[PDB]
Amino acid sequence: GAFMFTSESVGEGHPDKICDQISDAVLDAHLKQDPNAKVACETVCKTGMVLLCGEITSMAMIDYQRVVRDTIKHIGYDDSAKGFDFKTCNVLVALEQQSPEDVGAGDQGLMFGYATDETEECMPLTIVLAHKLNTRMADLRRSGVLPWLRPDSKTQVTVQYVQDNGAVIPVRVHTIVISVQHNEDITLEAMREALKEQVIKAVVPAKYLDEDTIYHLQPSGRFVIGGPQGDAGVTGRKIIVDTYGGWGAHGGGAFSGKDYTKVDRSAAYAARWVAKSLVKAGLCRRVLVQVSYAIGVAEPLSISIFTYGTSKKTERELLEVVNKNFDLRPGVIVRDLDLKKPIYQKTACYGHFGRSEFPWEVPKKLVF
Amino acid sequence: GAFMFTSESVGEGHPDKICDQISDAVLDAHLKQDPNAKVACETVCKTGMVLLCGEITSMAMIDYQRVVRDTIKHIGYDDSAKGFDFKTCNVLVALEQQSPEDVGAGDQGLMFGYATDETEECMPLTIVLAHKLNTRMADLRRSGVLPWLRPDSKTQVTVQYVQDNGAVIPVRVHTIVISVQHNEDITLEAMREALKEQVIKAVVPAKYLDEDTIYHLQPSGRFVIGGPQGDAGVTGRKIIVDTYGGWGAHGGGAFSGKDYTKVDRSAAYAARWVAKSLVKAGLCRRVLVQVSYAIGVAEPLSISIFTYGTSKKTERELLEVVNKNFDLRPGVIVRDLDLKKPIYQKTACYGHFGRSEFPWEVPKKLVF
Amino acid sequence: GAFMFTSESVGEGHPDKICDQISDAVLDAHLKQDPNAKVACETVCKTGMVLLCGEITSMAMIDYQRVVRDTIKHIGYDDSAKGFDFKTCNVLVALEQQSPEDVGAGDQGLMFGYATDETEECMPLTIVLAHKLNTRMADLRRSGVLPWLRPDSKTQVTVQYVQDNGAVIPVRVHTIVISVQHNEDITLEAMREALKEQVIKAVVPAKYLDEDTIYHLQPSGRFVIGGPQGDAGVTGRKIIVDTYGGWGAHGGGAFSGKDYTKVDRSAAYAARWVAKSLVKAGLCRRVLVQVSYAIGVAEPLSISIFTYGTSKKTERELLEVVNKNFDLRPGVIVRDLDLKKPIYQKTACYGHFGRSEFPWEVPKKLVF
Amino acid sequence: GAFMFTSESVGEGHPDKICDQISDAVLDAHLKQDPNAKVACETVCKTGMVLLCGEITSMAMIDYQRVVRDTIKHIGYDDSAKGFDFKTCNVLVALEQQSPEDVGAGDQGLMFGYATDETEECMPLTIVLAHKLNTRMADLRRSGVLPWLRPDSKTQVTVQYVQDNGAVIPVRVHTIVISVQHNEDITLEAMREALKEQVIKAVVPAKYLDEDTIYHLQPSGRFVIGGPQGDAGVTGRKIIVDTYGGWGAHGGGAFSGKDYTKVDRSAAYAARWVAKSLVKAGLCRRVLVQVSYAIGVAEPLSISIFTYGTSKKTERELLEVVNKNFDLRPGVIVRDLDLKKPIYQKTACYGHFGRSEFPWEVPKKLVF
Ligand SMILES: Nc1ncnc2c1ncn2[C@@H]1O[C@H](COP(=O)(O)OP(=O)(O)OP(=O)(O)O)[C@@H](O)[C@H]1O
Ligand SMILES: Nc1ncnc2c1ncn2[C@@H]1O[C@H](COP(=O)(O)OP(=O)(O)OP(=O)(O)O)[C@@H](O)[C@H]1O
Ligand code: MET
Ligand code: MET
Ligand SMILES: [K+]
Ligand SMILES: [K+]
Ligand SMILES: [K+]
Ligand SMILES: [K+]
Ligand SMILES: [Mg+2]
Ligand SMILES: [Mg+2]
Ligand SMILES: [Mg+2]
Ligand SMILES: [Mg+2]
Ligand SMILES: [Mg+2]
Ligand SMILES: [Mg+2]
Repeated sequence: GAFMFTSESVGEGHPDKICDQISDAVLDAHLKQDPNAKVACETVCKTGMVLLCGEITSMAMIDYQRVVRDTIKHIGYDDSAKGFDFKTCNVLVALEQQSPEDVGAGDQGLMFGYATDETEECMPLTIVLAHKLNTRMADLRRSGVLPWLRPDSKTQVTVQYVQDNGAVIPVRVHTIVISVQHNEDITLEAMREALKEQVIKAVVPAKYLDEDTIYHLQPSGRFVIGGPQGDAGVTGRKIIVDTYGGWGAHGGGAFSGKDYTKVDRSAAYAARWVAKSLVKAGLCRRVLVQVSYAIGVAEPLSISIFTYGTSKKTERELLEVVNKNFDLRPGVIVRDLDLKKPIYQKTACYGHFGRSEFPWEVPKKLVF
Repeated sequence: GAFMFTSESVGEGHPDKICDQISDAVLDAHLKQDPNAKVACETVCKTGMVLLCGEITSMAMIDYQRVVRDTIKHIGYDDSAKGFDFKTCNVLVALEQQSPEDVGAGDQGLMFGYATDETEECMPLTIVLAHKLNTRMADLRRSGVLPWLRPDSKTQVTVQYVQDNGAVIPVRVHTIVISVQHNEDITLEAMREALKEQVIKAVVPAKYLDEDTIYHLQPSGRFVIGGPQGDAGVTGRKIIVDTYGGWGAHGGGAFSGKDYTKVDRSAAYAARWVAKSLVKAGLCRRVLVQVSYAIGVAEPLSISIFTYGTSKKTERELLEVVNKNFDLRPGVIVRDLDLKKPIYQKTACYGHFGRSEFPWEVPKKLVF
Repeated sequence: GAFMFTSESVGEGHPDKICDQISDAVLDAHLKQDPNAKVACETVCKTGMVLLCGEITSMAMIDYQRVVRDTIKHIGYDDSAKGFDFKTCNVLVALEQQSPEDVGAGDQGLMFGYATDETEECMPLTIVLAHKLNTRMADLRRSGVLPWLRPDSKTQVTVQYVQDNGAVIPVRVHTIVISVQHNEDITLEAMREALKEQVIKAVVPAKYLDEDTIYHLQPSGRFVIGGPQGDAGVTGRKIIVDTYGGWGAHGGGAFSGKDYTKVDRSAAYAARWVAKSLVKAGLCRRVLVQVSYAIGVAEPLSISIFTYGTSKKTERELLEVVNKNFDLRPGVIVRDLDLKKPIYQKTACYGHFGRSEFPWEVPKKLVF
Repeated sequence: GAFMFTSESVGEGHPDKICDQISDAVLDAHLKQDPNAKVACETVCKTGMVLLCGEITSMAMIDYQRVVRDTIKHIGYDDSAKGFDFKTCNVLVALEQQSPEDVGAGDQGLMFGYATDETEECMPLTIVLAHKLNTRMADLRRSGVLPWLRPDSKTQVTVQYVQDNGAVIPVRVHTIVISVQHNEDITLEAMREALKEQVIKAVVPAKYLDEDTIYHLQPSGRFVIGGPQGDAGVTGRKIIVDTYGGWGAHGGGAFSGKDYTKVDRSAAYAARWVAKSLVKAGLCRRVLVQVSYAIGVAEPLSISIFTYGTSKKTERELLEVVNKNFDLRPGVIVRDLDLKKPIYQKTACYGHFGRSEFPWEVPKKLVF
């Protein structure tokens, strides 16, 4: 039942993603000394100018200059011409820091969860490839293979699909668009060649690459001193690339900069968890689990499972499977998923869902 | 086939929405003197401090201090204690301004469109009510009826649904959460009373209000000097409340601050247009139209119509209906929808979809 | 030998003076936990926006948000309309903080010292009155006597003089100009009356007030919401009001924000010390002691005493008196004057010279 | 009657001087299109971040981005590593601009004027050399002779003097300290050599250079990426280097950023004018003319001439000479000195007094 889809992703150098990382870096820096630290911060950046804002109630001694500059360094901004230098950029800290199981969900909410068997990650091929494409570029950048490669990049992958008496089966990569920052001493012809052979063909399964597959490598020509500027960088502005690439559903809640007590993050992770567990357990080929919460109440206020006719069990058979295998209460979520651990920075880029190294990405057994 | 859903919305005073409005205000200010003005700007705010960033190629003389301060005034920030005063706030303008039908879509893209017959607006009841709830508060604020009401507010509406051999029929409002800024001389008991009788019951259809409907009015107590700080307001960070409240699909593209030449805005409007037209023409009760574009190409690169079994015509009968009634090329979109007109500021709050006063909200005939 | 002179001073609310205080407040906050803390910081402010910049090598835990906001509170900025509220203003900290007798003067330098017997403070009458005028207003403000009085103020005092076979004898106050911020509920007539009776006549010696003395109280009319804005506030920009009101000599070195290791502060204090000691010891009625240093060298590189023919001893009689009573080496200065003590904030306003509560203002014995 | 003196100066790259220039650049940009433009602005900078503040009532169309960036370019900040790049730095404009002979002096004031015959410029040798030292470095920088030389520099000159039955005769240059920013590819040994032979010895008269003269060239080692940060540059913070290097007297008034209607600038210029005219006319070898003004009154409120016994005429013979040759009223000053002309930027660096190219530096005839 043919249709096509497109998804995107951005590198660690993207203005918005730098803020997402810095914000989560500050979250990590607190969890390491106080796992109960209340973090609520965000970052704004604009050409060698980083503004750290936020309200964080914690009891740990942190050098914000150090955590911000170290994060910028990690990203690859050490030289001037790159559009950012951790040693010279302005780090204005306007941060306010205080000191002092059946909890109860804060703020009325509605979190979504999604999973599909089109890839081993249980994530849309389009977004998976989009992320992996950026990931590979960072590898070649940090390894030395492609020393002209710079931190800021953007990726878009559009794949042609076809339904199947249930749902979504990828057929081939229709077109790929990739833009990456770079050094001056490297020709546009050499860049486009390396992007096709060393990055695209080194991550995209042969089955999907075609003789007609369209490539748009460095479409706008050069992107040298571009760097993280883009008029300004902000936290929580890359909401769709952090999730399913426009495939599931999204209420609008941002992750980065918020601790484990905010249902926007925790519950979203939990919903992904059960979604991935369901398909992994063969109970369905594609699911959209919807978990609702009521302010004050701990136990979820109605969870809905949305298979697209890919399950044999039948919604409200699968719900009991979830109700017998999962305890989606806020407090239990953080305990079961180990959400007091400082893994948030690595979650701030290349997507929150998909990578198996995260607790919520490890499928639960599911006793049926 | 019961399930519940929740959606939210924010008032004109919300930090993020202030930036969305200011950014669009600058867009309007340019279109009035140069309908071909290229606008690409964004705003950042934090307690009496507004930063205007952006690259705009236009040929019009604009007083940015005036357009920013006037917008803050319109919102209702004229006094000190409110958290913003257009006469005293810092307006730092870092804006860069230059001077000099079958066009061709910029940037590979994938826009979504959605519409449902559960309301006359052809929008989800949950988000419609959420918007109207905030709208009413602004009315009572500007009329004088509720003079304690201040600009910043947040609304959440969760409605219980039930499918119907096709899709989505609202049953009742399960719970409503509303928070609004306010003056000091007004008791929490009087506020909660006015919110229930004068705002909620004055906008929510009797059919949906219940004896069990849960109300959470000013849950966190007092919201006095809670003016636009919310730890830095930003443009394009309220992506879901500007669209369908998490009901359709969203690629992640922001509207505010971008002119009519960016497919992220125009094409999204166009997709909503055809979606609304389809249901209005009786061709379906709920649609998710998906329009894809290819960088360089003008004519859309595959449009998909997604009814949920609510149409009798059958997808790929409805597609020809769309292909015979619509010309979704970028240039034609702006011409047909009159996208060179300065209506963007009023679009920057209370949702981009739903209100009939916008071109894309006027259903096309559809000759079948 | 008649001539006239004018001097000025500003209140604790003056934008520049707020920065001078905040900068010294941060210096005090470090000395209390590490008397060897290396402080080099400055502040910038602009309508509810404070920027703390600087490089300080210390080993003490300081809450910059607390030291900045507490300083703004002390000044009297607690309400909105005053142009500053310590609870709501933006405190952007871009501060960089590290951790780890015959020393030797840093930076080639030339410090000046001045003293005259026209007042018990051994300071020019014009500047003394200018300072005391602002001091009194702060008292009436903090006591409650004049509750309409606000933090920001400016004072100018012009006195008619006459030489005397040696130098400078004040005759009468020619004119007085005073401007002070204020609350709305207070008439311009009542303000000008209180300024003349309760502040001017309560500080200016009867001998100097005349029937012709000109008064300019609140010349520019109102100064309500003025507050610390004045387009921006800066540290080290009120160099002359911090010293002798334009009577001695000034190389241009700023005090506030610099620790005791900078000869600009320490040596300037030392030079004032010897100047005051000389006149107090009857060795002269007016002196301008000039102390020069050489980078690397500890012992002063030539000290010059400049009496205006008011001494009977004779320059190079008085120099030996200084060389036998004083050891102006940097390290000795800080030890003798107790410059590791946190008294710098109170030094940041109303003048560095004149007030006896400071070590350098206590005359040394002088054995001749 | 031996004594020594020291003075300093800074290059066009010094943070404070950049702001002084930018502020005056904005003043020039207005005078060219509206000679009656009311300008009152100031600048703040910090590592690729320039903030333009101010209130200017004018009727001219100015591109502040252009005037700020052009000024930074002129200074020599075009590359990244230099600590500033006019093409990439953040120019935040928070400027507010409106549109619409016997005048009368604004604000009670007291301006000083000074002149000495120790040099042809009628300025202290110490400050003259200090300025010329920086000037020469800019020449070698812009010519190409010393291509490693960068914009930011600081100079200090200490000369040994001796009185002479009247006053001040320079004997020799005791020591010279000069620090200048530089490129990486240049040894500290080569820099110090070029500073002594090509800059110092090319500007300092043979008569003053000695075999004992002490040189401190690049004392602190390397000054590479030391571009304009210096922990925030500011306008009006280099008050003494803009005048007499600590030789005359200074009330504290800043020049840069203020138009010709502010007595702080105009009257100060006028006072220098008469001082220079007096010595040039042989009426004295050293003068300190003091001109006082009264708010509202046009005609100066008492002018005092202070010779140090170097005049044969006798104070109150010279006063009539001034009263018969000069009309120091504000309005007349601007007319006679042509103060509506855009020459203020070149006045913003290397000193306001001394250079003959300025109106106030052209001695008036003086008919006696
Ligand atoms: N000077 C400008 N002219 C036109 N568009 C601009 C300009 N500056 C920024 N933009 C923006 O870029 C968006 C569309 O194109 P594009 O996606 O190529 O930008 P980017 O710089 O690549 O952004 P990102 O990393 O999110 O893609 C628009 O929404 C528009 O606001
Ligand atoms: N809008 C403006 N028009 C004219 N002058 C201004 C304006 N804004 C600020 N000023 C400044 O004030 C100076 C002269 O007058 P005045 O001393 O009354 O200012 P203030 O606001 O009182 O300053 P301070 O506290 O140092 O006196 C000038 O140098 C000028 O730069
Ligand atoms: C040649 S423009 C490329 C810039 C890139 N879109 C960015 O993220 O800023
Ligand atoms: C009526 S204007 C007075 C303001 C005052 N000069 C200040 O310091 O800002
Ligand atoms: K945007
Ligand atoms: K968002
Ligand atoms: K100034
Ligand atoms: K100064
Ligand atoms: Mg980008
Ligand atoms: Mg591009
Ligand atoms: Mg994007
Ligand atoms: Mg002031
Ligand atoms: Mg005034
Ligand atoms: Mg002043």
